[PDB]
Amino acid sequence: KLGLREIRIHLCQRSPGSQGVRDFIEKRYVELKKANPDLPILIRECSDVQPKLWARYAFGQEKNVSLNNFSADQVTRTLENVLSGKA
Amino acid sequence: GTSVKPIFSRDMNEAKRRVRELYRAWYREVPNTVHLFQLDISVKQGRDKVREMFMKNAHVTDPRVVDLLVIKGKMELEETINVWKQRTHIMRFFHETEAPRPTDFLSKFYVGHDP
Amino acid sequence: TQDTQLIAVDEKLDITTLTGVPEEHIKTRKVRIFVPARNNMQSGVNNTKKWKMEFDTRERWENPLMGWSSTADPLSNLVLTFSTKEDAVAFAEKNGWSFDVEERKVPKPKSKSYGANFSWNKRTRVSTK
Amino acid sequence: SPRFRGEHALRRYPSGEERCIACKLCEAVCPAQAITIEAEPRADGSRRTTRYDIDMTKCIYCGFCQEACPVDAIVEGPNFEFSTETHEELLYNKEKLLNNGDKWEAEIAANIQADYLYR
Amino acid sequence: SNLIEVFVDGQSVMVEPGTTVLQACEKVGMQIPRFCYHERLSVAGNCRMCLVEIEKAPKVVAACAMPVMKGWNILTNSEKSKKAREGVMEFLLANHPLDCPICDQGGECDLQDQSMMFGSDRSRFLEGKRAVEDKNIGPLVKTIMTRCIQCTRCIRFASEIAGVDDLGTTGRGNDMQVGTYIEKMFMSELSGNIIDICPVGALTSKPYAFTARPWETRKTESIDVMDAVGSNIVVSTRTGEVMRILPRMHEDINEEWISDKTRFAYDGLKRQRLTQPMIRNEKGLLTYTTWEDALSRVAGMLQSFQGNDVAAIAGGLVDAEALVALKDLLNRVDSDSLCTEEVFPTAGAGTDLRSNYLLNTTIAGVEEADVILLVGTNPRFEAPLFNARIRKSWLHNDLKVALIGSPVDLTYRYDHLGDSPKILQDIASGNHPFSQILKEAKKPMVVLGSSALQRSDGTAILAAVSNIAQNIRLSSGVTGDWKVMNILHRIASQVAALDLGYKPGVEAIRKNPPKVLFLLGADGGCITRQDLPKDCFIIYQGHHGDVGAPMADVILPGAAYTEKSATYVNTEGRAQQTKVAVTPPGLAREDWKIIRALSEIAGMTLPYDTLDQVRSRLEEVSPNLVRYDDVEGANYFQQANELSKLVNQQLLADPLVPPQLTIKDFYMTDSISRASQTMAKCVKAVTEGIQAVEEPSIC
Amino acid sequence: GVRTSPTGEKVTHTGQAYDDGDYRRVRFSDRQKEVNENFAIDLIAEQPVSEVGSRVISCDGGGGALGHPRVYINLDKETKTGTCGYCGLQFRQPHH
Amino acid sequence: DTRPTIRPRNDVVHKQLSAFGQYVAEILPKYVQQVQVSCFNELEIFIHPDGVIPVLTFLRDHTNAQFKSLADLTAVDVPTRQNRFEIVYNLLSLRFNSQIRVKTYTDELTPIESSVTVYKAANWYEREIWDMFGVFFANHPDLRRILTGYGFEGHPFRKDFPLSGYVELRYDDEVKRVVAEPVELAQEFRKFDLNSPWEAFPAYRQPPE
Amino acid sequence: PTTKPPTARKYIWTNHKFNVSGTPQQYVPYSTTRKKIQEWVPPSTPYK
Ligand code: SF4
Ligand code: SF4
Ligand code: SF4
Ligand code: SF4
Ligand code: FES
Ligand SMILES: [K+]
Ligand SMILES: [Zn+2]
Repeated sequence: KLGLREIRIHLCQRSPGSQGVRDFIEKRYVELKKANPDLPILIRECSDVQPKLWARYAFGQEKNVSLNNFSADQVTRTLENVLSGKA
Repeated sequence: GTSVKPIFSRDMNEAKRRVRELYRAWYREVPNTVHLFQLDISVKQGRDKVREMFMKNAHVTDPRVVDLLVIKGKMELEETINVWKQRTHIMRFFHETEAPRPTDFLSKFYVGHDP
Repeated sequence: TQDTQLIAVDEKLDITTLTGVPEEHIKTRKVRIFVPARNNMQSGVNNTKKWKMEFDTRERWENPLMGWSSTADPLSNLVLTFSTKEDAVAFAEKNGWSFDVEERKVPKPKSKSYGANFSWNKRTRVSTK
Repeated sequence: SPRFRGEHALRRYPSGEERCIACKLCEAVCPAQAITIEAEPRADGSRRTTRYDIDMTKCIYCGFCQEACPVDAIVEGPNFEFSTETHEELLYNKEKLLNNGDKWEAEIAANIQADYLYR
Repeated sequence: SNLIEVFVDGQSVMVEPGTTVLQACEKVGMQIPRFCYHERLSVAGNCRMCLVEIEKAPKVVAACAMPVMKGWNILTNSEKSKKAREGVMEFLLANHPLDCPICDQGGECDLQDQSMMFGSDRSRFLEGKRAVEDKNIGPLVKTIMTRCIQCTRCIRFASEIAGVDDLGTTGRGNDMQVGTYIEKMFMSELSGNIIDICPVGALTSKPYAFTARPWETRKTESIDVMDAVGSNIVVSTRTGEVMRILPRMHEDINEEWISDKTRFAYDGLKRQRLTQPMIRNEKGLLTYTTWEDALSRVAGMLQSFQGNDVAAIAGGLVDAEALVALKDLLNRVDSDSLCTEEVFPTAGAGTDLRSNYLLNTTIAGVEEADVILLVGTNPRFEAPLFNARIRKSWLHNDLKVALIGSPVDLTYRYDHLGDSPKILQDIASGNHPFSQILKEAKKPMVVLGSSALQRSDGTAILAAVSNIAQNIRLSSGVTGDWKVMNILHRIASQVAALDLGYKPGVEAIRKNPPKVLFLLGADGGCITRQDLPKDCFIIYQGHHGDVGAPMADVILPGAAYTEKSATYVNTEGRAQQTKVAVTPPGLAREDWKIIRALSEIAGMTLPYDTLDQVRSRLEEVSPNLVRYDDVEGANYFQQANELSKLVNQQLLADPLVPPQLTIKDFYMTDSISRASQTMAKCVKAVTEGIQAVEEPSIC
Repeated sequence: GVRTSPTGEKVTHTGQAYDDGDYRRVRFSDRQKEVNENFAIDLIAEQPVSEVGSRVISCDGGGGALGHPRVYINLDKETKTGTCGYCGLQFRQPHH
Repeated sequence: DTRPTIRPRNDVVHKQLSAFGQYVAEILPKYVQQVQVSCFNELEIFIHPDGVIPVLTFLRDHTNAQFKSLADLTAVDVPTRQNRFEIVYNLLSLRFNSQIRVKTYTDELTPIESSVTVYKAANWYEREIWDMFGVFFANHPDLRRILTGYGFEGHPFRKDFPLSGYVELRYDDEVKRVVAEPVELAQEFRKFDLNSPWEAFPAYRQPPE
Repeated sequence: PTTKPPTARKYIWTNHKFNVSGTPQQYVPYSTTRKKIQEWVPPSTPYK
């Protein structure tokens, strides 16, 4: 089983490479959380880190979609792509 | 900064050259050394132990370093040839008395806090 | 500025194969580069000016006899001193030792005034002297 | 001579209480690190060593311990005939050393009585 | 432009105007000898050793108090200064007692060392020395007052960094004695620090008293885990044993002090320890057994039982490496009930946004704020170093605190706003007068204690304070970088546990009763065998067997915080690491290696196999758990605020009562503290009078 | 004096005595466990408490240079006695 | 005398040594980097490593130097420097009744021209330097270990080599031969950090960086 | 000692012992200090 357990977003605070995800999170993150209140979206940020997405699936599986330099629309389109499959 | 004068070898090619006949000088006398020192071990395990010692020093990629082991091995050959090392010194290469330290993580966790 | 059959030796210094250290004590040891903090009991600072190199501690059991603190790690009392972090951090991997480095803690300058002890308004006025 | 350095011993005051107050000066100055000391608050207050071991096979008999001692507690007695058959019998602890102090006291007291003025 | 220029020993030095001579000398590197002058405390002048000669000036000035001006050549090594130093020390050593062989300060005594460097080599004092009767100030502080030099460092510390005024100087002349006149214990969370500031052996530590010598102990830096402040300490170890925990210097986290629970708690690490695995026999009695048998039994129950019937209530003292190792193990079993004893409100953003659960404004930021608001917390005991920082900011910056919890002693003086939780809503609406104060304050600060969140209405309180921050954030009186909302935690493994993704609180365990519950260092006793379903498998991996040990079957001896190279995150977000001071006793092993070895036996072997590997895995889960000694500033407070607007939880009439109101319950908090013997004397001392704590203390 | 242990072994003044289940006992068989009998903890108690009519005293352990370094004890607290740290001899002001 | 404890200081020797120090410095500016006379009238000459042979030859053969006896040849291992090893020469001039110190520098991997040609006494001193520290010397006749046991690993006097060593010895009865094992001390060497945190000598106060 | 006997004190032995090496009266070295780590005592109660 690969049902969605948690989504981890690692973004840099000021790096232009992680600028796009910052544009996403101020606007669209709240609406995403209202859609999946049970889903633990993790936004553990850092400094000088390549903006990446970790998606923990059931039975201990983790995908490593990397949203480097992705714009806010790109970040959102990656998100619904990951959670499009309920399993 | 990136350039410093060498020991004997100007690059890896001649440094590797000085390794080869050192291995040659180490291959030939192993049966003679075994005969000389009344080695319990046969000739065969003598030859690959020379091979294995030469093998473990393979990651070296610096002409100055390779010269240092080359000259150091030469002294080791010299010490062995003119009966300067006794049986105990020769048997030191064969780690016999000490028990095999296991390599799996589970065994290490069972025996102690060794990382 | 020295013509002594100079050749390009770009690759990093790897003298580890010559120091004679056994294989165990060359990877599984994590050295620490740090400026020792002043002994809080004292107030002098003459022991916090040189970078120190030390090896992580290991098992220390008790003898079946009277019971000293036995050990089996030779790299237990080895402490090295370096005058600059760069020299210290360079000696680690040159000898081939995994390291972690802690930056020097400089006591920040604090403005101190004796007249503040007796302040007309501020609560810094002391009640005893 | 009265200055002779031999088997070690801990002496005690004329009252009976030991002289060692566990300042670890003897352990700190021992050139061969043959001294091991562990101290702990005694039941009555004033506290002494709970472990005072001298490694007589590691000792160099330099006498530095008896100089460092500010209370003349650890001294090197006049005995030099404590040869033993087993290595472990040499490794003295507090009890054996205290026994030596209660055995060679009649001699060590006189030696320091004749030599204290020189020091 | 203001920088005036001075000549320290002739060499030109640029100094800020108002700088004392002593700091100017320190700029070159020369350290003027001193006794009374401690950098943190005020400047007094009783020392008289900081005396130095100013060029073309006939009078020797006191470098501890004289502010320099234009063109001064501070002749540090001038002859007149050297004669002055010898004279002053001659007076100091005139009446000092001959206690060096029996004084604990021996080997690290400033009076001893300064005598070797700046002092004569004999004495010309053929008189009778003075003797002063000893005083008792508690079962923690050795007081041999005959050795005191009246530097008044202890007096200054008590009245400045401690806040309690009980240490003073009585009498005049040579007969003047520093003490407390009427017999009374000097008790505070920072009481033990007077041992450090005292330059002589007049004030030393009773628990460690004359058990070791400074030249023979090996000092190992580490991070304290007793509290959530994460104070840096120097654990001194000799012959594989722990004697002293000395404070380190960080200038941000703990300055130069530690709490008493931080200092006098090593005795707990040597009592009531778990050293061998335990499995219940045919009579259900935990007996000694090998590691393989213990791991085999746990692995079998873990393999057979999967899904959500496996859980893990991680304790408050665990490390980040152990937390992630258990997280990975139970994730491979599909268990997502990784719980922690501390209950943080999961409603709204919860653990998602890092800014929700943090001291965003950092500890050092307290000295910059002007108005603080503590909500339902007692920082004097929940985080003693944080309270000291508040007092330090209170003293100098004239910062005005304000409390909404119960009226408790906080050293400084606050203005109680009532203990009713409804006060929070009034401030949000602006009806309460303090709401206006928060608008005018340039850098307002709001701190909510994690103990308040332990209540049933924790979500409502969090929503209330977040509305408080929003109300004053909309007003432009606050700067952009100023982070108002702040959460002060109590247990150590809470920021790290919540950062990793552990579900805050324990509600998932009772709402979905598991049968393979993993008690990882859990000792708060939040979950018992009754709430768990019948025939529950309990695995305890602690170091002390206090509460979580008896209610288990497969006890696994773990490693203490002084026996592992862990990664603890303080309540401000800084992720610091400890170092192995001494190996765990007996057969007890490191926590993360235990879980990794258990996973290998169970079949689902974890990827990481070394400390670097698990730390790298820690980086993958949260990159800020590797950035040691670096506060990774969070953001998106508005997004957390908007989510808290969703759902509606109402307040209650129960007043905000902190769990610790007085000193007596500050001592007995955690497993190490509970198992400690020296700590039991302290709680015994504060409960009854002085007569119950005294020993023949002489050396 | 010396107290015997329940297992039948003399207990040293430090309180050391091997447990019944302790394996490190075979050494003592066919030998003798060295222990001193003059327990300094006890012998110091028999010393009479000296009474002097002065606020402070000077104790050197007797013998001058042969004793411990000279210390000065403050016999002011009439509740209890003042004991020299080095040697343990007590002193007391007679009703001050 | 007003200094019954302070060791008397000679200025005439200081002037003579200083004058000779300038003399040698001008003679061979190709290698002499810096020269200093210590407070207790001892002269040290800091040469470049390539000048090991020419400088020694000049001091040995010049009519105004005649330093014709190598007292000892040792090195000081200072890890904090780029060239950790620091080879030191000590020469004595019988004709002029004076001693000189000639010191070079060398990293781990660099060969030094053996002074066996100039001073045949250096021959055995060279082997000790290589054995204790690891400094290889080119053109040495019989460069080999001199003090350490046969088949010894590492160089003991290096500051990064533990005092107790890596291997101890024991007679193993199973093989009926003395064998080597990893070291296991009955009592570990109790290291003593006994450096006072208070400045000792203001004269050598290194300026801050 | 007949002309000048040494000063007499209580702790001084009244019977000299020769070298007791070899005979079953030797000195066997042993630890003079107590234990350091107190093992947690399991509860004998049958729990549950
Ligand atoms: S005489 Fe022996 S015990 Fe005393 S200091 Fe010297 S080596 Fe140590
Ligand atoms: S020097 Fe004397 S008083 Fe100090 S510890 Fe040693 S025996 Fe005891
Ligand atoms: S405080 Fe202790 S060490 Fe310092 S001078 Fe006084 S007795 Fe000596
Ligand atoms: S007790 Fe210590 S800190 Fe207090 S005045 Fe005396 S010397 Fe200073
Ligand atoms: S330092 Fe200024 S008087 Fe003590
Ligand atoms: K002190
Ligand atoms: Zn006395």
